[PDB]
Amino acid sequence: VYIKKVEARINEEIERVMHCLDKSTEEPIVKVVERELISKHMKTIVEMENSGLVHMLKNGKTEDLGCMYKLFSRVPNGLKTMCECMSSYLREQGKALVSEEGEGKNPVDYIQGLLDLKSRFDRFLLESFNNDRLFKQTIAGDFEYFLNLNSRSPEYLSLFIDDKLKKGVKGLTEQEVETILDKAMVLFRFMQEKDVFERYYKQHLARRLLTNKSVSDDSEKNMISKLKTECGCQFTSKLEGMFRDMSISNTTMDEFRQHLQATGVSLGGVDLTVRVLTTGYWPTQSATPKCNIPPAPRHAFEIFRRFYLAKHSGRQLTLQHHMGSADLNATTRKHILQVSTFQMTILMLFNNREKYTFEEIQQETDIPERELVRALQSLACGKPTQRVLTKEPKSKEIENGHIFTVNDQFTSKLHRVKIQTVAAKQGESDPERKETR
Amino acid sequence: SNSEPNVDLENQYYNSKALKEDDPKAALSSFQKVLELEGEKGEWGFKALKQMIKINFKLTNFPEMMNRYKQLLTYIRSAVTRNYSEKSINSILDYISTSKQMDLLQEFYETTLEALKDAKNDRLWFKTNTKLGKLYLEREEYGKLQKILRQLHQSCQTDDGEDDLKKGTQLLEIYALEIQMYTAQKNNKKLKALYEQSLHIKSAIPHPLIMGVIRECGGKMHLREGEFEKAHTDFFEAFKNYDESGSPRRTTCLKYLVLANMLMKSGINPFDSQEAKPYKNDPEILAMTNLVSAYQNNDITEFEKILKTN
Amino acid sequence: KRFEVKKWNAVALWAWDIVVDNCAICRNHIMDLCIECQANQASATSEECTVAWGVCNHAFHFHCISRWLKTRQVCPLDNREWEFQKYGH
Ligand SMILES: [Zn+2]
Ligand SMILES: [Zn+2]
Ligand SMILES: [Zn+2]
Repeated sequence: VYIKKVEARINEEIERVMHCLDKSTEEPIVKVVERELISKHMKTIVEMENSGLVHMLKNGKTEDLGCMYKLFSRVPNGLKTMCECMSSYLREQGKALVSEEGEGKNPVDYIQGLLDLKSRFDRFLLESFNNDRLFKQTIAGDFEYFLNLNSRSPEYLSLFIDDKLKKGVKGLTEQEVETILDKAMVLFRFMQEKDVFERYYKQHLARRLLTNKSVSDDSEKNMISKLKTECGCQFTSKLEGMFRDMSISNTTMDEFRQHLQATGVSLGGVDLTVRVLTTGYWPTQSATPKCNIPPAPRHAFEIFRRFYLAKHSGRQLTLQHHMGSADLNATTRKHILQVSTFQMTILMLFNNREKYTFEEIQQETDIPERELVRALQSLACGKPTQRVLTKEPKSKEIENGHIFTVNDQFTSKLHRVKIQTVAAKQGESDPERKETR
Repeated sequence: SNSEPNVDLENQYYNSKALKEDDPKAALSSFQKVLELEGEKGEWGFKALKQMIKINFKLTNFPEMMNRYKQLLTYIRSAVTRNYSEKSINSILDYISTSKQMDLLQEFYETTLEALKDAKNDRLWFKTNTKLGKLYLEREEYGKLQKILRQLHQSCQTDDGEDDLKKGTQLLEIYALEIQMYTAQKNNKKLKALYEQSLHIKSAIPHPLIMGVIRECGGKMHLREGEFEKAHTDFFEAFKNYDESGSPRRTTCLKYLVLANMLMKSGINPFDSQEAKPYKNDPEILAMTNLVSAYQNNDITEFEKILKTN
Repeated sequence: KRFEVKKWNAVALWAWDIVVDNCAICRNHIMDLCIECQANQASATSEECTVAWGVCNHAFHFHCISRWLKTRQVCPLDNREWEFQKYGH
């Protein structure tokens, strides 16, 4: 209530001195009135912390901030300590929010709370400080200080932009998505160690493009525009090549569609959707194994490799298995299963002859190392009541002489039923985290 | 991870997909029943409307095809928001393009134009605009192609500014359509203006087909002025982008690039490895290889003989 | 059969060729010295002139690109900026 009293005292003093003492004594008197009162006010507001500068900003009193900015702008050295205490409160709020002790925090909620704080402070700045440059500089400098306290801060930003880009379920429209990306890059502007930032973003690009599609297909053009306007001739160039591969994949997709329409000498003339990428920008996905391929897909693969080496000549292709998917038509109804280019070989061998075991699939397959078990256990171990590959020796650990069978599982009446055992939790575990660091 | 989409809806959707091969009569009704039993939008119903559009276009059924496309356009805005919904209609737009009912093509285009405008999805609205712009560009139509460019440029206008940093994708899409357009009339004054406006504000993405066209325009402009290095450096990239894409202009600009490499008095074999053999032993390209081979050996008599021979 | 494959969405990767038989800056060979060095001996000290590889997978002599990189910087076979990815073969 003092700020209303001093403002009234100033108003009545200037009115009296300009009317009862015309245009004679107005300047020296008002100067004294502002000086000692504002010095009292500055000491009053900061240390009070009861409707004080910390408190009146914590509860969100828009009028109190507004009337104080218009009062402390008259006397010098007022906005200096005003921003100093505002920065100190932001430091205290930042430390209580960027606190690392304690495991079990949701990273998406952490950025959301941080971004809500940024929006709240921006709203206060616009409503009260009248977009003062000094206040903007102090909060910008402060945001550079309390954010880089952890070496994982760019990593947390990268996963958040991955969470916001994986699906736009929150904010189906585009107007707030544009603002949420603009605030994200503004937060990224006052951040150091940019090398680690994209190194996870590039990993997130691999994680979001090497899995099921239909995430945005349009918002990718927006990210790169923001990266182009933020960075220069750097890892954004790595993101450039990532985009070229998608362009080549679809151009070859329609180009292969025309050639499968021609037929005539088509060996494996079945439904194919083949994608073409470049190794220069996609990071190491895996060891790119060299397992076997079923005969019908083999003819399909032989067409594309022959075709891609004829009309796209000059470059040879390499075969790999730790990528892609398929739709296995099973057969009382005909329900198509799903295999992520992992169980194609094992199930194809079952079609040739049932009653196999671990020895059969490791001796007549040229199968890679332990990664086989993870692909193999995806159908038997840790399965709900939708098992498509059952065994007699029911156990957790994997044996050698154990027979595989098949169950109807009418509960999984889903026509195009899929076994999505992979991508259970995309969480960027430590072993890849340390090596990429 | 997993997520229950729906048990029954997927079943009848694919059951009717087995029925489209089996006398599509009463398969549309079964598809319609799936849509009615879906109620709110429907992911399986989105592909079902896509399949119905594909089936109806086979047996020349346009009236409800576009009416259900309007339902498909509305389905884009709510459930399948960004997703492959643009890939679905791009395939739908390419599938309509199969026939030659160009009146129905642009009725289908124009209905698409206003629907995407509603969702503020002008993001999907330029994609239809550029495909119509490229189609008009191929058939040398400029009456409505210009109107597309003006609307896209107005959408690119940030009120005070006429070009946006984030919308630089549309600047190149506008410029690329304008580049080949003014190539037809040989407008050097506009061609340089397009390239200059391009270079600075465009840079958001080097789309391979568009980037090669932009560089091909720059190489022509630079070599028409006299800058050998700049004219070099443009086809020096246009050949790269064309190779990745596969457009027939791969060899067309390569001939220009090889001549450009000669003009700068370069002492390095341009055919060495990127041309390799498919672009080093192509019949007319191989004739160009003999020229630069004579250029290296300074065989004036042999060079002139090849010039007169070919 | 009991299980039949209907659809497949394999991803095909590719890499450029190099045609390692002669570099394009000096036209002598991928190995066996360059135009700025001629002979093996005469102050070579185990021949400090090797093959350099770029990100675009092209190969030339170290000295040849060094004279190239001082004037221009654009890898005369492509339009990549010619990063440095290897030294020697
Ligand atoms: Zn050499
Ligand atoms: Zn040497
Ligand atoms: Zn190179």
